[PDB]
Amino acid sequence: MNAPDRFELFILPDDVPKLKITPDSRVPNCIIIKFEREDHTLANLLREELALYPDVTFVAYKVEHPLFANFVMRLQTEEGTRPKQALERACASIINKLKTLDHKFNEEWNIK
Amino acid sequence: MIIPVRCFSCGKVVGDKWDAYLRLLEEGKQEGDALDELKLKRYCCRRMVLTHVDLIEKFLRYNP
Amino acid sequence: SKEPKVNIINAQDDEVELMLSDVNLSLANSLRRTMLAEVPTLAIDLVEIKMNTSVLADEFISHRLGLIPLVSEDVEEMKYSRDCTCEDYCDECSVVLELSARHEGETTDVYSSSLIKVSGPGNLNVGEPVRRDDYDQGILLCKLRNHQELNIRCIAKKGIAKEHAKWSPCSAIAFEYDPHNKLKHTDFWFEVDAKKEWPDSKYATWEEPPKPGEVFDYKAKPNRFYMTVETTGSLKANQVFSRGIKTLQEKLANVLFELENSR
Amino acid sequence: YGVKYTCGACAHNFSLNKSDPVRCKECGHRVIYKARTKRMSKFLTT
Ligand SMILES: [Zn+2]
Ligand SMILES: [Zn+2]
Ligand SMILES: [Zn+2]
Repeated sequence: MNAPDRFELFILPDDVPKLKITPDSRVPNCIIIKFEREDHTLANLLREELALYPDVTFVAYKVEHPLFANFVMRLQTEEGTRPKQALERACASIINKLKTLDHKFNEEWNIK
Repeated sequence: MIIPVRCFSCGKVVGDKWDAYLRLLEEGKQEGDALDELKLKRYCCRRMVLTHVDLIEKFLRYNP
Repeated sequence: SKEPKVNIINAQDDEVELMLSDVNLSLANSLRRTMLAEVPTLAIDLVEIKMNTSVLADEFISHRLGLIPLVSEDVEEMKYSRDCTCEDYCDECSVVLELSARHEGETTDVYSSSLIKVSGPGNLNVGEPVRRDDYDQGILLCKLRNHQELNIRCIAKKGIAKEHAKWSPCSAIAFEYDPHNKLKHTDFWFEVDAKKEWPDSKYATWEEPPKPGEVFDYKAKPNRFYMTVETTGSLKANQVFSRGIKTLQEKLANVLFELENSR
Repeated sequence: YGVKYTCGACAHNFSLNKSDPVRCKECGHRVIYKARTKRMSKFLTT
């Protein structure tokens, strides 16, 4: 009756970006990234793999409001080091970890 | 009112287990065990059939 | 071998118990829900009822069929009819099925086996009423009396558990870690003795007890996780893990693509 | 071929209009349902 159409939790509508990055004035070298159409599934995963990279000085996230499947992530790192890269790497590291996993899950499997 | 495809609680199918159940009753005289063997472990999927009230039977005795 | 490691446990056709070690909890949980909610499947979405003398109403039946598990082997090579440049739907983007059931023998039953697959498969095992039943006719839809008819026509589509529950192939998933509360990420309730009043979990048999003389290890983090992935059929439990890893990747892909588009 | 109303008892497809009585081709029983549509109906599983 008043509930949106289910498929609005992942499909982006007419000109709208998945990612929105804003600079932080509060402190030097900091940003707040607005993620569209997402949740804890992908969020918490990025947050985690950042406290592994001892080059990240800060990494938190939050859900503005539960009705809308979105979330803001605020990250702050050391001097002259762009977070995006550490995000790429650790994200790639996930894929590598997963590439390995996949493989390691295939050989393991085969022995049945 | 007929059996519920997939259990609300967890999701596991439960459509097939109907005829199977009503038989393991009539003859083999089981409950707990029948279920256990039907592969219905945890109470979540479990409660669905054992709590199902097949109304459809009386309805079917109706004309159109 | 090295960094992350897999350790499959007892696995069958409708389950895959297993141990995932050398990984952060964060990522286990992440993967957890991805199977539960974001794995492509295939369920009926549009129903063009032609005749129905059943005691059940139209949309009552429509619901039922939505949950029934269909094949999804080559499910990955299809597009949503909405994205398909064909007005509405077609073989190149949808799968149509028929169903007619007339009551003649003055209680006639309607099992899922009576469904044909009139539309074009694009030549790939998929869109088939997954039967694992011994005889060949899983999930008895309904019964009917004397002169009651029933003519349907189903159309199936892709979709995921997010869009609707009628999709997800998971259906319950076990998850536990550190059965003997050593990391103390919990404070057990009790009246006198915790150990005796609190049931030992069947997973407690794969790890050594605490052992008192040892002080509290603190720098330790949640490593090794005992799971279990139940399946309903449609996709082999293994793919139901791979595709997840992959869908997650596909997401992770655009996460890297969209990224560039912001550079 | 073709049908308008049916009877609660002698399920016989009828068809009528004003003053042409309100009974059936046998059974007096003046019930009568107004039979399905031709254009198939599409439903949602929600
Ligand atoms: Zn259940
Ligand atoms: Zn289409
Ligand atoms: Zn009559």
